[PDB]
Amino acid sequence: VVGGTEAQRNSWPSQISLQYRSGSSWAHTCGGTLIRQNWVMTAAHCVDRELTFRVVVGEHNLNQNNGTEQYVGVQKIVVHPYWNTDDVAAGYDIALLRLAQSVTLNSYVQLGVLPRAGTILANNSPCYITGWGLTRTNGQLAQTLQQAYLPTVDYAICSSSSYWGSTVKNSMVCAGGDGVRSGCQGDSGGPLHCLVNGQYAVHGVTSFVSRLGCNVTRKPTVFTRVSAYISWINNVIASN
Ligand SMILES: *[C@](=O)([C]([N]C(=O)[C]N1C(=O)C([N]S(=O)(=O)[N][C])=[C][C]=C1C1=[C][C]=[C][C]=[C]1)[C]([C])[C])C(F)(F)F
Ligand code: NA
Repeated sequence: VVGGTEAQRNSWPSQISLQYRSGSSWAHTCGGTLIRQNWVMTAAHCVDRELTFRVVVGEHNLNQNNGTEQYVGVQKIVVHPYWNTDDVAAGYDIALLRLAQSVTLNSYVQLGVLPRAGTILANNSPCYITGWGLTRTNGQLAQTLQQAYLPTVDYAICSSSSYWGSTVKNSMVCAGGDGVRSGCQGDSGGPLHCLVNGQYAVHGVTSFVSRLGCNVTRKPTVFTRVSAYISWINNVIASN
């Protein structure tokens, strides 16, 4: 997250750290959202390789041991059937990971609330992006969970010529674009928390930014629109 601030230790309990094993060590690669005690929602482009993964819940400081962490292995990975490995622009950037063991809920680990199917937010809706991604374009990962205020840019403006054009589809949510705050490498798959009816609901799965820079003006961070995938999510979960 570029231009963010460290989140409070129990502010976003549904945020998870998706890590892959390199050699003997583990390394954070993407974010994700706990949606069931044994299911995590993330971006398809995070779990596209045949890597060995683990999910860390109740995590705050990537390096230090906070004492609230639960590490569980990934048992099953279900990427959306229409996801094309190359294509972040084509859409369908969503995946569900079945955990090897159910996690224990407490104040540091909670389930994320999903929007009702089809829900579209009005322009400039208040949302926050969270993650341990790069704090600067070509910089390094954040040690502690970062958060940034990233209000929505409705599709009409986002899909215009001076923003993203046809790259952004109706099944995506745009947020930010002020040139100061944005998602960045390592934030992928994480949540876009939006305040709706007094409740923070997970409206997006962090997908992409401009390869020219993370915090590029008129290039808001783009997320997979969760509300467009409610039926798919429930079908997957009901089936396995
Ligand atoms: C994730 O943290 C980051 N996501 C990506 O880098 C996804 N991404 C892109 O943002 C682009 N941008 S583009 O070239 O401007 N296309 C519109 C291209 C490719 C990818 C991509 C695809 C497949 C695998 C990895 C990256 C954050 C910036 C959200 C991360 F690093 F992917 F995990
Ligand atoms: Na930690």
